Amino acid sequence: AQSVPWGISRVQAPAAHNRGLTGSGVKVAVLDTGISTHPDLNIRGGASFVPGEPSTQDGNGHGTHVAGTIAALNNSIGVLGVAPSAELYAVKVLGASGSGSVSSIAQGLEWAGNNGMHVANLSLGSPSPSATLEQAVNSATSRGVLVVAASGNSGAGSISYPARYANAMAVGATDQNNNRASFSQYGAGLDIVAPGVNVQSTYPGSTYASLNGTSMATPHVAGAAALVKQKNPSWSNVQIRNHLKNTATSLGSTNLYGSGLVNAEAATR
Ligand SMILES: [Ca+2]
Ligand code: NA
Repeated sequence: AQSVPWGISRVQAPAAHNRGLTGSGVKVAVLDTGISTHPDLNIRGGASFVPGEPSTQDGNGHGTHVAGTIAALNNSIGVLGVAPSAELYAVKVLGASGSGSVSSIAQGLEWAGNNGMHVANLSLGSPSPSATLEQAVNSATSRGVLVVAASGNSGAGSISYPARYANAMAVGATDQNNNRASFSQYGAGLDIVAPGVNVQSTYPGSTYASLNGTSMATPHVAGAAALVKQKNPSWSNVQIRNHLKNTATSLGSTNLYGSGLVNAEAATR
């Protein structure tokens, strides 16, 4: 039996699926620790920029979990992504320890724009800026990618980079009541929020696990973007981003929540 995680329901993804919108034909790059092969995932391809570790698969689990929130397959097992037909690409920019360099992340963003990705999910960040990172976000954006990135885990009232850059779409995390999660960074530059507490998804070893993080919020919006792209395949990154913000459920306090809670039903009418 397939379980629908509470966050997938809360963002109303199944309403999109019932309109025939599942992310089919939309290329989504997951810039993370890798993506493990898993019965409940379809990984179309990818690249690695982490020296000395295998170019495929995920020795941490983070990237596999994130991938499943975007695109766990719609079937009779496991979980269900926001965009279960999305074409997933595993772009390994963090090593098994879960950290990477500005270099590798930039190399991943270059790869994404050069390979025609429509959406790049970056469940990663740091509080401090980097011109190399900034230039890489701008690059992916220029080449047509919608860059979606986590606000960060510190709980404080500035958001992390690359999320904080204008051309990245910054995502914070809500809890099961839609209140800001205690670890969810907030402040100037936040675009939107999504579920990020007790988020069950795919994990290496053919299993499933629940995680807390802004890294778990992010893929809800990356998947919503894929839904909107399928419905409107000529729209730009910016048009998709703006539509997602405009159709979000306002939660007030934009310093905490940006434009509010991502709403896949409202985004795909
Ligand atoms: Ca499934
Ligand atoms: Na931003």
